[PDB]
Amino acid sequence: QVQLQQPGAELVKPGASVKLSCKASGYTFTSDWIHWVKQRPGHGLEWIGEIIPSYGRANYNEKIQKKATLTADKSSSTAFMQLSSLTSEDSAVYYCARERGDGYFAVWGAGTTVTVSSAKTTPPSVYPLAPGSAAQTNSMVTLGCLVKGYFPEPVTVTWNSGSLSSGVHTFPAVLQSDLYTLSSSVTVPSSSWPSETVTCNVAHPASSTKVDKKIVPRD
Amino acid sequence: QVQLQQPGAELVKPGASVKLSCKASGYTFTSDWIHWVKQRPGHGLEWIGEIIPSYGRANYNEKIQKKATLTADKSSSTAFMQLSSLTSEDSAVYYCARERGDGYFAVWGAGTTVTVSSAKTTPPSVYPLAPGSAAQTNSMVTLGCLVKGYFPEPVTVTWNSGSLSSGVHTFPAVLQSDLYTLSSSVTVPSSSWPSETVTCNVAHPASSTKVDKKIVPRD
Amino acid sequence: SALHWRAAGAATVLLVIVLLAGSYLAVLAERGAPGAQLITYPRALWWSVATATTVGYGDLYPVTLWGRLVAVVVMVAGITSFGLVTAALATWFVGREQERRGH
Amino acid sequence: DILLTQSPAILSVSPGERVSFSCRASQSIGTDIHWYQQRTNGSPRLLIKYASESISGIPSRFSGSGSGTDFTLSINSVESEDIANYYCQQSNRWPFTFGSGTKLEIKRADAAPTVSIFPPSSEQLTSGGASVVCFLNNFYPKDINVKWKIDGSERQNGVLNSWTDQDSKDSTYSMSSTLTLTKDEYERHNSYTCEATHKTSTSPIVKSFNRN
Ligand code: NA
Ligand code: NA
Repeated sequence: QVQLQQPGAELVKPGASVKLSCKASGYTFTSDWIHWVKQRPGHGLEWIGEIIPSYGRANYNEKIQKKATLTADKSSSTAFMQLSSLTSEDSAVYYCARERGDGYFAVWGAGTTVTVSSAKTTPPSVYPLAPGSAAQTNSMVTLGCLVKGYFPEPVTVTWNSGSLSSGVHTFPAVLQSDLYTLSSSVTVPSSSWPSETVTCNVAHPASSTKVDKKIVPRD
Repeated sequence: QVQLQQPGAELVKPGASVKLSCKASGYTFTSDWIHWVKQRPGHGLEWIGEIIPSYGRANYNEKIQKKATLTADKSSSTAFMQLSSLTSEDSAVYYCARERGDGYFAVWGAGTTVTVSSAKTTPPSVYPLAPGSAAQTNSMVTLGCLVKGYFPEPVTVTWNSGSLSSGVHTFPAVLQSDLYTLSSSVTVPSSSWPSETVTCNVAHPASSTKVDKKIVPRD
Repeated sequence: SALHWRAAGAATVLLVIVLLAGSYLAVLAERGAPGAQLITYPRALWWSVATATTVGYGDLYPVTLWGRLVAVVVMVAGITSFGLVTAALATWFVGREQERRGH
Repeated sequence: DILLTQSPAILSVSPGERVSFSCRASQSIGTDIHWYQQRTNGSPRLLIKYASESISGIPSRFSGSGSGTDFTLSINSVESEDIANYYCQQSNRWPFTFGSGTKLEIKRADAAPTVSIFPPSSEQLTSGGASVVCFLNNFYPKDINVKWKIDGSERQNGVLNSWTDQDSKDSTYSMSSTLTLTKDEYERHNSYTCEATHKTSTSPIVKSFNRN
């Protein structure tokens, strides 16, 4: 089962502060250490800190500026990271990891995609993409759905609630005028569609919105 | 309060010897170490020696020639540095520093500007500099006073006995025919001067002379 | 307050003084020798603790004669102390065994 | 003897940015290292003891990093007061040694000089000396050319120029120009002009006075 749980995304205004959460199930010893790792877009992993929940002593990376402050709630088994006075350089994915106190981080968190911008939260616009009546097909048929006009990253796109997975490409978002835009494609045998229902599931954690749209042929 | 006290300047003839002093107040433990650091004009810091006053054992930098010999008076809490057979290469600022015996030098001395030359000591000539009747002003007015014809370095220049500090430039001295020359400028709001008194304070430790001169407008 | 318990306490008290003096003396002896590591008081303190317990870490050891003489004094004092505790402990157990058999 | 190496020598940075001075030791020294700040004419000031530990009174902008051989001194939001030489000093083995040093420089916006001409004092004339002093204050960059003219004719002899290191108040530079003449030479001429040629203005910023 999934051990560590983090919020998907967090939007912060430049200069403002944010607390990040990380709860844990399974085996939760007294000797356990919860770390936090920073990863900028297209960059490597960067260790920021660590905290032992049972005592509350925290250690921080002194190589980079100490922006964070670590605290932990004992009863809920949740670790927290208080980050303040954030710039554009703070816009990154933040992971939390369980370390048994023996070096390696065995189980990792999903990651919190933090974006530092003055813009407001925008829910996505999901539109289906069915093949035109002029175009033909063979053994396989490729379908899709468009995701546009949302802020900030990311969005989770699955097909038939994740049950359909083989032959799916989710293209990276493009930013234009404070709004992202991406697409996802699915390739199924020509026989299946649309006699068998196909639906892409789009989740936007920043606006806390999840929308579904079934792919149907053009008129 | 100022912990360590050193004479401002010392003039020495080439080949002759000189003793440098360094008294200390505040916390003066038995475990304390008094060091001495050499800094040539436009050069880095250079450790010369160390001495524990309570026992009188001294250690010297063997990388450079052992020109110095360290002694200390217990009752006066003063450390001494006996330097002999000095060349032009010995012309430098000499600091004394307090080390608690744990590596770092916490509190430093003012420094003794030692000059090795055959020339005699010359008191400075202080002349005020007021704006010409032809020149105009705006919100701010810049004044000054000239210091010339003195040997050797340095000179301490303050304005209104150091009370005036914001917007003051003390330009480095220029050597010409065995005599130094420098200037210091002050920028005050046009409204203040001369309805409020402005005076530059020039101190020459080598001749043990301190002179003041109030800036007044031209006739 | 028997002799062996008085002597052990005296040895322990003495040891601490030997440690403190030993740290102080090490620094005064080592400084001057090029490459010497025992040149700061807090470092020499934990050196003394190690040395008194007959433990050596890497090349954390005096290089000078007097520094090594201090080391000898620290070592001897260390062993004497932890030998005197054993002796004091032994005296206590043998005394009770005498009571155990009604002797 | 531990050799300490501070690279690079001169370090230039934008105002409000983060900066980092590196100091490398010849061999492993643990954390036995200390940082010192020294401004113009002033004495060395302790910043960070034992690699990372901070001294009270020292700004929270200063923080130390590193162990072994690689050591770093870092400043967040670099301001005018930080312009100084920076020295690393080890305490691992006897004898104690310093680094060569690293000078901090702040690249600010361009500034025009504040030109001020000054006639020689009557007190100097009493002794029979004459000196026309001309200041160029608070300009950026430091590169500036000063021209002296007597009655419209250029003068070169007797001119002594002194430049200041970047000012710890506003991150600017200042020059002082001194034209030294004998009283007799001063008495036989009418007007004295001090010209300043800088990057900010294509036209020479001039100041002039007449002896009359
Ligand atoms: Na052993
Ligand atoms: Na060993």
